[PDB]
Amino acid sequence: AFAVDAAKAYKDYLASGGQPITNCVKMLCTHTGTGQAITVTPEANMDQESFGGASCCLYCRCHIDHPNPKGFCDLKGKYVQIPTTCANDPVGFTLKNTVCTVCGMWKGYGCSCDQ
Amino acid sequence: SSQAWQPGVAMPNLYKMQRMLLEKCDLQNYGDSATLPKGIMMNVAKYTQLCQYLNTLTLAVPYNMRVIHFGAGSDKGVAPGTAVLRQWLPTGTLLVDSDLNDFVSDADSTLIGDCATVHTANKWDLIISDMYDPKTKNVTKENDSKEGFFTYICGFIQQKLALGGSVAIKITEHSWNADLYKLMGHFAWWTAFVTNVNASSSEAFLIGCNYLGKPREQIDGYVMHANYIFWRNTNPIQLSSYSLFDMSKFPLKLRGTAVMSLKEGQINDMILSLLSKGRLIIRENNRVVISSDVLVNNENC
Ligand SMILES: CSC[C@H]1O[C@@H](n2cnc3c(N)ncnc32)[C@H](O)[C@@H]1O
Ligand SMILES: [Zn+2]
Ligand SMILES: [Zn+2]
Repeated sequence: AFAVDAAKAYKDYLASGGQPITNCVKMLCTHTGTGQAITVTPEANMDQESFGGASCCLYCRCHIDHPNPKGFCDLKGKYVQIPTTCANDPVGFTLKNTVCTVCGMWKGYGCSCDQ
Repeated sequence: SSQAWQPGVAMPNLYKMQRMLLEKCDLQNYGDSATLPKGIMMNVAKYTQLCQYLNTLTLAVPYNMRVIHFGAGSDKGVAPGTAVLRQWLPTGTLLVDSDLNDFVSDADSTLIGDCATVHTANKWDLIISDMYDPKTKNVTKENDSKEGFFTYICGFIQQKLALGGSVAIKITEHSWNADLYKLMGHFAWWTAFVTNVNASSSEAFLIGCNYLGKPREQIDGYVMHANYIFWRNTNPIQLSSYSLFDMSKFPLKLRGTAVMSLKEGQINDMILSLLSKGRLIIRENNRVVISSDVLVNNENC
């Protein structure tokens, strides 16, 4: 009953003061987009950066299997929007946060479905 | 000039018509660096300007478009150029990329290995190559036409580029091939494009626009590369990242260009005219199927 828990590893690594994963691929864009979290094309608004999805996925970047049971990746081949205040660590951001299944914004970073 | 607000500079037609001798490339703003927008990698900026320039040509853009991208890896293990290509290309475009070394990609499918191992059943609407071996930047050796992956690319274009399709193949002073230049004569139009963010380098993208599958002009590849270097040697290009700040018109317009399957005999002058205008793609519309040849070796004593 053993699989490696890379998500926990990275979180503990960050908490100890580890340098976040670099070389996430930031895109040029207008920054006038919808601001939803994971999109088929860059959608940053004025308070986000847009990144190549694969380069921001912990599993992709670590060459490890995806926790999805069919191995599918949520980010690869799409673009993830990251709050500019978190753009220093896009992998950490996508790991630690969650997309609202209703409006497609990051819970706590655009999702206003609790009003 | 006004060049600084463009994404780059294309080889003026007058230089293409010369008959120069190959000289060493000595760039005036050698060593200069463009100031990149905060946090943007050189290869994102370089591919964006390449794509901004391609927007000005007459590319065929069919439904079910297929694009193959060689040399897509980086020493960072990611694929910045693939990410820009997928941003640029219409949503749903089939994007395959490849490199000698492993990398993680946003492409629909990635093949790792030497490009000569790569085979595809289907034809392609656009071929992009950033393949480059830095050991060619040897200023102490004669500068001869190179083979290697350039030999692969020439055969790949002739065998698997759809009529009406286009290519952009990165070259440098030392990384070039005479037959590739000659093959540019098989497109309705061609140029060598230098991006403004990398204008201090002898890099350019050899662009062939709308493939005709036959000589439209006869081009001597050794002379043409000498013409290109002569252009670079006498036309300093001001480093510029101005065009990176205007992304409003960046995505490639899905033109829904027509695709027909046709046999050799059916290609009349009317067809060739439409191919030349970016109004027609000739290939099968079958499944995209790719593979990579793997050499098997048993190292056990
Ligand atoms: C973007 S830097 C140039 C890239 O081209 C790749 N490359 C160079 N020569 C070949 C080749 N023969 N086949 C595949 N990729 C190549 C290198 O591995 C590097 O990632
Ligand atoms: Zn992934
Ligand atoms: Zn919501």
